Order: sequence, then structure tokens, then C-alpha cells
Amino acid sequence: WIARTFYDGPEKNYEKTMAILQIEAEKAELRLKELEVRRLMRARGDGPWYQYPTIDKALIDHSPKTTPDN
Amino acid sequence: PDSWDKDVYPEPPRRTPAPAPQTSLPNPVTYLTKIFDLLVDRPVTLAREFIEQQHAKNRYYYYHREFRRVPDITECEEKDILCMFEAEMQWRRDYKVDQEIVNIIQERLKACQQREGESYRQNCAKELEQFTQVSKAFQDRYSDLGAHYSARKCLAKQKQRMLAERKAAKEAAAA
Ligand SMILES: CCCCCCCCCCCCCCCCC[C@@H](O)O[C@H](CO[C@H](O)CCCCCCCCCCCCCCC)COP(=O)(O)OCC[N+](C)(C)C
Repeated sequence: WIARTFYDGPEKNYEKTMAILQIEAEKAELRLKELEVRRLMRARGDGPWYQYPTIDKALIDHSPKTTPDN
Repeated sequence: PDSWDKDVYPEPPRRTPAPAPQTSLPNPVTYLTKIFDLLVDRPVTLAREFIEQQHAKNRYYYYHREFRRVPDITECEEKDILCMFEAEMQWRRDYKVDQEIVNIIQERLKACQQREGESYRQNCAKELEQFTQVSKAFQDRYSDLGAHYSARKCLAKQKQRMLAERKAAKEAAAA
């Protein structure tokens, strides 16, 4: 009676544990991958991250400058 | 009693002597057992029969749960968490079953020692030998794993034991 009205079967806890373990393992793998990607992006500068501004080339004036040699 | 398997818990045929009175004096033990029977065993038996018939009026069943076999730790990938979870649960169940096997053998040994009397040293050799074998196997499997034991540590211990055995065999063959 106690088992029938207060508890469930073993398979429920078993499969809930499986799902929880899958989620946690995926999160750990993602954390490691994110750290490695951050290291590579900061070292190389070839990714979307750690982009530091340079002078906009639209500010340059392309006209004759009263002197032939610029 | 049918409540347990006679092969799992063996017993000798229990040969008992016959009463051979030598004198005409009536022994008090027999009379005391007769009055004990009349005053105790009959009412207890009647109450038991009443309770048993009440239980027979309401008969229902429960079952032993069967467990499938799953791949063990020896065929799990390094980081495949689901397979290690299943293998760990299976290994823990096997560990419990082995503990109960050792318990059964120990019960056999204790019953033999009590039953044999003054000749237990000679008449309980088989039980002692069985307990020695089972204890050796259990010690090889599970000793020194620690409180944080796991299937991986048991596999590591077995691998180291097999490496030592292989080295010793190669050394003895190449002697
Ligand atoms: C002959 C009898 C011998 C045995 C006596 C047994 C005594 C039982 C009392 C002990 C209670 C144990 C505590 C249980 C509380 C937690 C369990 C909880 O999960 O159960 C919930 C049920 O809650 C219970 O109703 C709680 C009972 C607590 C009340 C105790 C009774 C007496 C308290 C006195 C109250 C004040 C009296 C008035 C004074 C003026 C439903 O949760 P649920 O997630 O669905 O379960 C899923 C499993 N399913 C599928 C089977 C449903």
C-alpha cells in the first residue's frame, strides 16, 4: 500500500537519472569547448570575438591636394 | 519446510536414537513434554489453523523482479556517460549478489559447526573448504577498493592482477 500510494517504480528514477546525466555531460563538454574557442580567438584575432577597432577608411580624402605627391 | 530450497541449505538425514529405558522409574521429562503438548501445542496449532484458513480465503501473489543484462564497463567508451551509468548499476547489483552468496556460505558453515557437536573439526571440512574458496574469490574481486568504489576501479584492479599473472607465467615458462 505504501509503495502504491506514495512512490513510483525504479524505471522512472533510472531514466530521469539518464536524462540528467546526459544534460550535465553535454554542458561540461560545451564549457571546455568554449574555453578553447575563447583562447584561440584571443590569440589569433580571426574570429568574431576580440575585434578591436581600427581607423575607418571612409574618412580618407581622395582628392588633388595642391601638391602632386599627396 | 518448503519455505526454502533444501539444496541451497543442505542438512544431514538427522538420525536419532530410540528410547531404551533401563529402569522402572518413570522419567519426568516425558510427562512434562506430554503436558506441554496438551497445554501449549494444541491451542497454538488451532490458532494457526484459523489464521491459515483466513489467509486461504484471501490469496494473492508477488513476484521476483528479473533484470536484463546490459553491456559492462569493459565495453564503454571513455566519456559515454549513459553506458557507464548502466554498467555501474549492473556492477553494483552484482556486488550485492556476491555479498549474499558469501552470506549463504557463512550460514552453512555456522550451522555445520553447531550441528556436528564435539566432532566439528573433522565433520565440517567441506563447509570450511567452500568458505575458503568463496572468501578467496570475493577478496580478489572487491578488497581494497575503498569507500568510493566503482566498476572502473574493479576493472583496474583486475587488469593489474592479470598483468602480474602474465608476467609471472612468462617468467616461469622462460625459466
Ligand atoms: C495500518 C496502517 C499502518 C501504517 C501507517 C502509515 C502512516 C502514514 C503517515 C506517514 C506519511 C509519510 C509522509 C508522506 C509525505 C510525502 C509523500 C508524497 O509524495 O505523497 C503525496 C501524498 O501526500 C500525502 O497525502 C501526505 C500525508 C500527510 C498527512 C498525515 C496524516 C495525519 C496528519 C495530521 C493532520 C492534522 C490532524 C487534525 C488536527 C486538528 C503525493 O505525492 P505524489 O508526487 O503524487 O506521489 C507520486 C506517486 N503516486 C503516483 C503514487 C501518486
